[PDB]
Amino acid sequence: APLNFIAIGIGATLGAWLRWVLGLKLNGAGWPWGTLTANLVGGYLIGVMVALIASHPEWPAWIRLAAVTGFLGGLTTFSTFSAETVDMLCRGVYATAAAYAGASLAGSLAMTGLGLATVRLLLR
Amino acid sequence: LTYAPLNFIAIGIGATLGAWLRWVLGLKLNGAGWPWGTLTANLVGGYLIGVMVALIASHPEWPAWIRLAAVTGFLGGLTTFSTFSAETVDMLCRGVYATAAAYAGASLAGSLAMTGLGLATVRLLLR
Amino acid sequence: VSSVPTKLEVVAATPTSLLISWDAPAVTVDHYVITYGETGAYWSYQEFTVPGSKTATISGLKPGVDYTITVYAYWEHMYHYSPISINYRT
Amino acid sequence: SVPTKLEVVAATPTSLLISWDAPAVTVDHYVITYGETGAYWSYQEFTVPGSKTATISGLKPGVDYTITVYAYWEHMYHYSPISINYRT
Ligand SMILES: [Hg+2]
Ligand SMILES: [Hg+2]
Repeated sequence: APLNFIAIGIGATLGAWLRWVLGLKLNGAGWPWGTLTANLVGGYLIGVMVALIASHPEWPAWIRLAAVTGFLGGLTTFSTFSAETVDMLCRGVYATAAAYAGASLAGSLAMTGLGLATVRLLLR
Repeated sequence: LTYAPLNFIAIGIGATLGAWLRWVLGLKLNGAGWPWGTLTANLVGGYLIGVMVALIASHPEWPAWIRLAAVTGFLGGLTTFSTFSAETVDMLCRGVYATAAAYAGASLAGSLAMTGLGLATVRLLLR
Repeated sequence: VSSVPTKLEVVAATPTSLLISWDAPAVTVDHYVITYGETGAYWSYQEFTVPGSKTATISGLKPGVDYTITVYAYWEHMYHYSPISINYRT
Repeated sequence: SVPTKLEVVAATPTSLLISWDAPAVTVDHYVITYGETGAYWSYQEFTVPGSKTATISGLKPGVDYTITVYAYWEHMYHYSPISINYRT
């Protein structure tokens, strides 16, 4: 449907902007905070969002599409992350790369757990 | 200039295009058991960003809007860590740790690889 | 936070195999994920996907072992209604 | 071929002073990357902005180090680096 392409595009654009802004304010090549920040904040909120959308499967399409598929899809990035990690590898700093990759991976997974948990907690 | 109105537009456009493509891919290819549409987008994205980075170092002269729209927009919206994370956790929660590990390794090693091949593709085709 | 694939039945022919069937009218289900493993020992868990049909078959089980089968009813990717599980020994 | 030239001006056997001159183009920051030429797991790194001189510490004396300066103009994009092999 055409509403949906719009729902996504809006969220995607908002998230993408926020990520980019974060990336200006926080992000060096040595250790990319702005990226990780966005990826983790994103990881958290998607845990929340998923818990809310299972518990209310009645809600209309545009919400999940705009929140999750749009906003959180644009707020977060694997592309940038990958390029930054490879950058580190290429620089020779394998420790750092591993660190950034573990941070980014473990972190996001954790966040998503705490985001799920925060909702399961606050509906009991 | 780094905070200009053309730039917010450049990003928003690419971000929206990427996000759409990802979502379409995610309809056409992806189940909860193993999310291809996601991985496809994340890997295709991983590849192209390798390309894009090699082209933008080799031509640092180009104008801002290109990198912002291609990379920060399109490849930022085409790819997702959020979705990926949620899908992996989903697996973990299901109890299928093998699968989860697989999907996480795929998604991680894959994207890294792709980015290497994307860089390599450009270094190769500019000898 | 409520019950799904309502009505879940398990025939257990063979100590290596198992036949699940359910009846899950409204709500809609996009697909089910069947998840089965030796209770607890989580790396052993395997899984397969069935669409909006209503019967599955599991093979290659270890005999005399405590298995746990779960049916997760997903309506549109990453979202699923509360599952039903069955514990049984082969 | 960026931060051009690039050289080492300092002593102690545990420390080292790099300096360069990198007018046009524009650099957002430099990343200095150093380790014992051989073992790649030893390599460490730090970041300096658009200034033009750095200082490395906590080196093992009499050891073959390899310093690289990467000149980044915009987060993930950098002009080709310069390296130096130096014994402390
Ligand atoms: Hg590099
Ligand atoms: Hg689940």
